[PDB]
Amino acid sequence: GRKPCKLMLQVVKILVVTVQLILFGLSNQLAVTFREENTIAFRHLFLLGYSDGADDTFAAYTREQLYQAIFHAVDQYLALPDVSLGRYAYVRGGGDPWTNGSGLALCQRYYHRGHVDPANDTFDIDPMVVTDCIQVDPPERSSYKNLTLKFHKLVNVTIHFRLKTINLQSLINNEIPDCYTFSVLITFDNKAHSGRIPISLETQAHIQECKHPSVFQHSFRLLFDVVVILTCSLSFLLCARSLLRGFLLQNEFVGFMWERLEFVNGWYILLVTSDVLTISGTIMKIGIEAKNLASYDVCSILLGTSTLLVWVGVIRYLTFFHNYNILIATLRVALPSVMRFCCCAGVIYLGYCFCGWIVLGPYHVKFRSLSMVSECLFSLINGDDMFVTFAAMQAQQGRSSLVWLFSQLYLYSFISLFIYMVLSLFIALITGAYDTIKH
Amino acid sequence: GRKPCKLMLQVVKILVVTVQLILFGLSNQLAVTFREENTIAFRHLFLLGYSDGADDTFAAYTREQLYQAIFHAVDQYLALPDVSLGRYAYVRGGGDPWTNGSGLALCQRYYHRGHVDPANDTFDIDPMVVTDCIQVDPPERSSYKNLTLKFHKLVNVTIHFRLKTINLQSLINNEIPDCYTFSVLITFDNKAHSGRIPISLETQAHIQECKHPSVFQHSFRLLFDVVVILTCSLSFLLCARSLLRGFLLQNEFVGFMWERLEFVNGWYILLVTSDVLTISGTIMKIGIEAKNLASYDVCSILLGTSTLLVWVGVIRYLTFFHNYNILIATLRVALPSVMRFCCCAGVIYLGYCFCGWIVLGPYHVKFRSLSMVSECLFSLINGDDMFVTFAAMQAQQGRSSLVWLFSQLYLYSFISLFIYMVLSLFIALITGAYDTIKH
Amino acid sequence: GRKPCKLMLQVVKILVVTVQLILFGLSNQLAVTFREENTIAFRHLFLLGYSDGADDTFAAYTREQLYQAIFHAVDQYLALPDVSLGRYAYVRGGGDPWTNGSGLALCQRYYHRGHVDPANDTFDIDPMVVTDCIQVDPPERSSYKNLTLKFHKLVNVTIHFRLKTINLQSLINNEIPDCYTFSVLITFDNKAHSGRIPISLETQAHIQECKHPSVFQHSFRLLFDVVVILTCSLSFLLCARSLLRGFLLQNEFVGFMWERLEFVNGWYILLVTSDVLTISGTIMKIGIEAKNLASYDVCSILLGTSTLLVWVGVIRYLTFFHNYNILIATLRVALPSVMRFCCCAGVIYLGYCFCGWIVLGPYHVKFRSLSMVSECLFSLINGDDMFVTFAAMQAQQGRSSLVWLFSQLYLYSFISLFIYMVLSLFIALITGAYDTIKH
Amino acid sequence: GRKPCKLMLQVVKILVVTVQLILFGLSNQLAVTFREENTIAFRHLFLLGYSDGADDTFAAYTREQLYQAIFHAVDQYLALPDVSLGRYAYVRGGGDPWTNGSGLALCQRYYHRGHVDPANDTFDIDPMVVTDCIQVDPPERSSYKNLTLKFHKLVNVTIHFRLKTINLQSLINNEIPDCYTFSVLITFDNKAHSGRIPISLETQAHIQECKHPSVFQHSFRLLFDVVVILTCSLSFLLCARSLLRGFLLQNEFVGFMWERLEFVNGWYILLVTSDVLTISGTIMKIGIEAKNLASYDVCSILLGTSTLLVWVGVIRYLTFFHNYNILIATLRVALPSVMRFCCCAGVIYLGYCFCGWIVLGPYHVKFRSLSMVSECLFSLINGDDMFVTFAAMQAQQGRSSLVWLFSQLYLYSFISLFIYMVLSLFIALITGAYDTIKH
Repeated sequence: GRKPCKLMLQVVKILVVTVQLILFGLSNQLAVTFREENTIAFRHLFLLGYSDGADDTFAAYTREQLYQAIFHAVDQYLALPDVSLGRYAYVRGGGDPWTNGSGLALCQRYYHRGHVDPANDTFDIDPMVVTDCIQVDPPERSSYKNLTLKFHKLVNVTIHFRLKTINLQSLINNEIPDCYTFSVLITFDNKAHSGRIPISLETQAHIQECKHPSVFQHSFRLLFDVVVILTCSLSFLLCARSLLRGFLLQNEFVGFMWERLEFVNGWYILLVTSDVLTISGTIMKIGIEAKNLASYDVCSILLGTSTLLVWVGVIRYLTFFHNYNILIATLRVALPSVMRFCCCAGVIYLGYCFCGWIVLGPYHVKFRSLSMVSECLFSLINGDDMFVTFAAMQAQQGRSSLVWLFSQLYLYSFISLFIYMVLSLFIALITGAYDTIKH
Repeated sequence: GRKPCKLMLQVVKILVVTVQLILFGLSNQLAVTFREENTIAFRHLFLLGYSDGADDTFAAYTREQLYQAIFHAVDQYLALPDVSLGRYAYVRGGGDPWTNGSGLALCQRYYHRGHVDPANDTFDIDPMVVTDCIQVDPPERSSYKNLTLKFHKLVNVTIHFRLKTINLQSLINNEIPDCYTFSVLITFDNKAHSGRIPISLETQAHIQECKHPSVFQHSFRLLFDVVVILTCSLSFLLCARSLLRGFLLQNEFVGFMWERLEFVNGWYILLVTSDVLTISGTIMKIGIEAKNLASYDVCSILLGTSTLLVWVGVIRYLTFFHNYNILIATLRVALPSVMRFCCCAGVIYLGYCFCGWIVLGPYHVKFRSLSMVSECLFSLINGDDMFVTFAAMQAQQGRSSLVWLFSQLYLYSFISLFIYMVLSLFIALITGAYDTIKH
Repeated sequence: GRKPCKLMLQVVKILVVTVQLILFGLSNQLAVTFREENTIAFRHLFLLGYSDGADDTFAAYTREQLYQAIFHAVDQYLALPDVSLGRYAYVRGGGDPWTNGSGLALCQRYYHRGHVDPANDTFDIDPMVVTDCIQVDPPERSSYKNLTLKFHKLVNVTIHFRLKTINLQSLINNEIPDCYTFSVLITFDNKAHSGRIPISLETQAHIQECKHPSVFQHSFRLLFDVVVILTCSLSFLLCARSLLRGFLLQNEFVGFMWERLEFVNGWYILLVTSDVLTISGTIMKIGIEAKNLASYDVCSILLGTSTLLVWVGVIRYLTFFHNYNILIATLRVALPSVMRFCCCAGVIYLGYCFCGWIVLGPYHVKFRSLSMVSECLFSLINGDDMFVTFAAMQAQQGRSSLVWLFSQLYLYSFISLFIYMVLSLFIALITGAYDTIKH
Repeated sequence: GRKPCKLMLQVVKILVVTVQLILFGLSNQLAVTFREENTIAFRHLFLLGYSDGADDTFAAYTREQLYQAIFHAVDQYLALPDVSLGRYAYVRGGGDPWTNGSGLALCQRYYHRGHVDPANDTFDIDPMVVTDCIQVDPPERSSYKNLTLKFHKLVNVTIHFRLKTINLQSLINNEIPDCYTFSVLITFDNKAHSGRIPISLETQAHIQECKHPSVFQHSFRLLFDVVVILTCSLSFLLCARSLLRGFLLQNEFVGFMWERLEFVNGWYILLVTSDVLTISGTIMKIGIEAKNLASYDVCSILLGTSTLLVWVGVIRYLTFFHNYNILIATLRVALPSVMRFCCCAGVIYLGYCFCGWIVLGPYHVKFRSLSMVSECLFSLINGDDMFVTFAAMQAQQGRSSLVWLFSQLYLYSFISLFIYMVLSLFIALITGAYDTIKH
């Protein structure tokens, strides 16, 4: 008979998961833009002599510079309601860093016993972090200027305070304004004891609801999420039933025999995985929007992976035809040899990664970590960022000519061996499968 | 018999459309250079503390900074005839922003009822933009300093004024100088209420003729445009006649039968489209040069598309030969399979675009919008801007290691799957067509 | 018999031309480094508020700024022997810009009759450049401060002076120090009348010999040049004799018949061209080193082209073998089809270049000129600088969404059509020739 | 019989060499980070008006600037214990630059007899460097301000001093803190006599042990190194025995005959080389960690090359199979033709390198040296950094249009000839070997 009803379900599933992902992405982009702009404004307000683009190189180098930076941060905290453009409120902290009735916590962190005398080549140190904090309470509209840093024993200096604001961007998109609480941490890190103390500002936003959100004249999203859950549960149920029928037929055919073992439809397995991921992501999204969960990364990862998986199934629909079927069977045929060559080239690639790390870590910016070395080599294989690597090595040709020559040999050998042979063999293998399927 | 007369016409057509496009492009480049330099000078004159390259990051962060920026803009407007190098004239506005007899309009835009009290987690807002403007009239050779911004309710602040200048570059190329009117808008945008207010300056130029343009000792372009119109109308007429003959023969052959359906020459269809586009663009160009139409984008698009289409027809001329014919028939044969594989790879590409957007929007500069994600993935497929993507993800490895691992898996899977398989299959398909045509 | 004597000659020829090119390149690099450092020092000395990297954006925007820049340049010229680190001497000019007994010439250039009144939309201009110059003579160890610029009629302002120095770098490489004369031009260009006046400094060095160059204890190069000339003249003579024998045999074989027409050895033609280029370049080099000719570009081009041509002949030596011969005959076979496809793809490429120029000139930095458009498209075809193009177009998505959509369609169509089809067909054609030669 | 014991040994060898390389790399990265941060802090402390990123363009241009830079460096040296954040100790030098009891050495270096009079075009110079030094001793908590530079005869000015510090980062990783001695050299180089004097700061660190390193409560690395040495000596012994057996069988089979000559296993040769490299690197590492050898480059190169070689042997393990064996035999077959084509393309590549150097050295940043030209051409071949080259040439189109046209022809010819033909032939050759192995 005729029954395309099951095929109909999965297209509506693709449609609804795509719309849900688009809506969630738009909302999340708005919230992330708000957070990022608030953080940039915080850096410009609280970091003395800060300019855009100077984030990793922003550091202090003199005792006077460090004192001025700390004092400027505290004074700008005290003058925020007068100078700021953002309508921020104090919190009168009651947590761990802040005592009962203080907004800002200025804390040193230094060794308990530290005596460094480089001139006698002697020292005695007891590694144990002693923390002394000064508490500052904001006026509603004193001794932090007497701070002594103990530079020889210093490990880091941190400033902790929180700010409450109302997100007014949500007036657009017809959302109810959200109550944000930004936890701001300014770190003066001296863990390297190298004379250079980096200064960074990091924020953590805690979104909550507002007690009295009355907005003049102001469930579709929740009902759409419920609809997505329903459609994905129906898809899960039908795929599970189909797998049960498949296993029943597998036992019935095995009872006659008296990759051949498997007789399961992988498309249904992929559909089941996508349905489970979508249901989990939708529940997580309902929670996040209800403001009882923040957890933004996991939900986004689940929803994106599910959307990708459901968009893979259009290949399953295309296999029902013939020319598309042969075009996909060519890749299916070519895959095993591609993996077998991947192993043989991956052992060489790993050896080159280790050698490049161990040799060019001290002298090359792109070779500092193993993951960075892997990314650099992968981009080199595909023809990207080659002259920058060569010029970075060339900028140190006068010093360690041995290292420069080794870098030349290393880079030339790697690029030649991989680009001119490995990729050519990949192309050769896949053309072979194309010919096999046309024969 | 011998009659290459029709073939002769299209080569002269290609020649004339190419010359016309070159002339129009030269003139438009001159005008665009003038506009751009005027806008850059305006930014340097009116934006306080502005430097080249700081266009997207240029913003205010304190109330004093905003006040100084606004006051500096107004004062530089008032001192323009004394300080400027560009011989600008005032307009004494009479439009919508400006009252009868005012040159500069300084306007706030804020909510009618706005009360934000983040410290009680309460607020009441009536979303409706109230606009109060201060009018400034230029001396011919007062209370704008009393402006209060209402920062909590503020949405944006804008400055509107117009400037009249004479384009003296047209003395070169033997053109009569043009009368330019630049409408200048300086926007202080606080729509995000994030404490950071971007400052931008945009200009809109209205070109008109000058009442008494007497230039010492001072129709070729118009006559050349007329000639182009004539040649393209002749080409249109001959192509239409040829299509009529083709349809007549199609009916005559159909009356004997008693992709087979189509018997039309696609080259003639392309020629007809190019002729129509050229005639429309030439009329639009005559208007633009007569100064009764500005509309620069549409005319340029029409002329460029027509020029590209007429340059395609040289392929038609090359098909008349044999080796060129087989080289073009190879591509003709390879096209259908290329489109069929394009669909199968495009579904995966769309799924990866959606997943990349939804996951890496919050953390990656190149993944903010769907079009940007598509461009990033397309450049990744072709081997461009790979290490920058990897390093942008690496700059956030310490925070959200789950997101970093997902980004690694996502990027590696995408690049491997597309570069190593999809492009290889494209090459394999086109080599197959080459072999088929040589057999 | 055995006679490899002629083959021996060309290897010594390759050796000597390579050594000569290396020596000339080293000397020219030294001289160019000296000139460039002198020019950079001149910019830092004479351009007010100049910083490294601000060369194209360095401009004046106010009348006070222009006055200060001009006055600072003149004062720094007057204080050069006191402030400079470079031991420069004055010239007391006697040329065209400078009157008899003046070192610095400050010259305006403005229209003879210029009246611009933008506010009445009227003007009368007589295009004719009137030049008034102020002459400044340097003290040996007055009214330039009264300069009035006539800003409305101004076209450009230029400062001309010359400086004499002694090149002491040539003490290294055991050369006799050279007497340099730098002609310095500082241009304040107002040809666009846009309110922005670019400021640039250009130098032209005239190298001469020093009258009394006595250096303590201080012909190989000249003799080596003579040797190169001798070897290239012998090679020319033998190649000409071989061509004469070839033509004699061509007539003798034609007298029996009673690409077949040509029976000449192309390697000998290439050798003759290389010999002529080397002799011309060597004479030019002897002149340049004798200091009677500067003309550095022509000699370098001749020598480099000759060196490349002589390094091509190693292919001729490799053809004498068999496997190298088949590897070169594969390319020889593949060339004609490669050119025939080049024409078919070049017509499309030209059409796309014209369309891209005409549409994206006003809005894209990389599309301003036709040559720039061609370079951009060529780099796009090979997989370079794609995301930068896409992001440059994206930075203007809010304005002219029609232009943004057209740019998206244009870029995607071009990249797909060329990268996925044209390059694939190139690879397909060359694999075909490989197969033909192996069969 | 069954004896996989020898095969077992090499996997444990790969494991131990990989772990040893990882540990050594981590330690070396920590030490290099400490050195780099100390050097950056030194530049910020001692270079007047120094900013991050201005390393190659940092230079002096006036006599007052040079005096201020030198005096600021000396004064910052004198005020270091008061202003610095790094707990540095003086050394009271007793070496060659420093007299007995001086910490800082300020030394000019100028010609013995130097008279440059550019205005008479005469000069007399005796090239011989005279050095006069001023010794400064640090107070323990005078006439350097009277320094005269002799600018006309000046060659360079250098400042020498040393600083002792204690590395406290080693408290992490449970290492005993190290005693560092940084030798700091500040060079004011006037070797070009061009009016621009570059200023650079270089450091050389001498690591030693600390006399009394008492750290509260504080051999695995040494024992692991010993274990690696033992395993690599066993591997060397077995490989040598196997080679002895191979040679014995070679003589026994040669005594019957009465690439055929060689009958040796190349894998064993590679293993022997890797074992020797690992033993040498491990002894060198033991020395370096014992602090009696610094020599960091040689040990890292040896260890990295050995690790790469041992990771190649997994290919040997994969050859024991069949599909991996054919995938590796395809590359083995394709290699000879790849080398033969490499020679033919390398002669052209060398000719293009020479021509590009000789012509575009004066005008292109990427063409200054032969190695830089080679890297630029290699990156161009692989599709990287093409538009930057084209734009660098375009930035000088107005001057030397002949050079611009030559650069256009050169770049287009090179890119077309190599990318469109050489790489296509490489792909064609390797596909041929794939077909041969499948047949």
